[PDB]
Amino acid sequence: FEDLPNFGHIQVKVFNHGEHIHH
Repeated sequence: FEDLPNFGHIQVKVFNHGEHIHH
């Protein structure tokens, strides 16, 4: 990424953390 905010990282990573449900 370029420069995302604090919660901007979190709202994408939640998806990567899942990859089952919460895909």
